[PDB]
Amino acid sequence: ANIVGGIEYSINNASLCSVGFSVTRGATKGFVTAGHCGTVNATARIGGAVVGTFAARVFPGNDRAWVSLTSAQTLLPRVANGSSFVTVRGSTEAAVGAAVCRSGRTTGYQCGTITAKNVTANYAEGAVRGLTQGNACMGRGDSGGSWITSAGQAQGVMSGGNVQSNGNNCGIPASQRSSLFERLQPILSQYGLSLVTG
Ligand SMILES: *[B]([O])([O])[C]([N]C(=O)[C]1[C][C][C]N1C(=O)[C]([C])[N]C(=O)OC([C])([C])[C])[C]([C])[C]
Repeated sequence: ANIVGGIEYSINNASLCSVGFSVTRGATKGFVTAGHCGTVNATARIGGAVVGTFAARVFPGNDRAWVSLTSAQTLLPRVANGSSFVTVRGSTEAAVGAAVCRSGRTTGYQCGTITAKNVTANYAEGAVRGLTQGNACMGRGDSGGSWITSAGQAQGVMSGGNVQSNGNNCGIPASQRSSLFERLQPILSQYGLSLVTG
């Protein structure tokens, strides 16, 4: 499969999440995603085929994971934006007030701005701390997907937020959305990964 930020993948033939970013760990290919999407060794499938397994994750506390892929996967430095693509150029962290977009299998590519950093989400499973908050909308299924600036600086992966009864926060004003992402920097250093760029 071609690995691109934002696309759908399933875990153990049950849950759906979105790919965050293609990365490598020495000769191993992989992608970063949300830790709540799977447990270590869960099987990831893309378009019905097995592409790899969860190699490590932390959730709750943090919300991060990486999936190691088979050699036959093609890693690409890109995030989906409809039929088009945003090129991944690096991981400079943007500041509060910067504009950012996110991509995932449920609401597609949505943009907004970063409104706060170091937020704690109190999930049923336990608190997740240190998340960055943006106001781009999102929905169930977007978890694990990419958060990137138009300039190509990868920011983090979708963790969670205030979904409404219709499964997303797109029907409420940006001023009322809380869409939280796990910062990418700590995930790359915690697992020794390098981002694929173009
Ligand atoms: B994702 O799996 O596609 C999904 N994320 C998701 O449901 C996460 C994982 C644990 C719970 N959670 C939430 O967003 C919870 C539902 N939201 C929540 O607690 O909002 C607060 C504002 C109260 C933190 C998808 C990204 C929505």
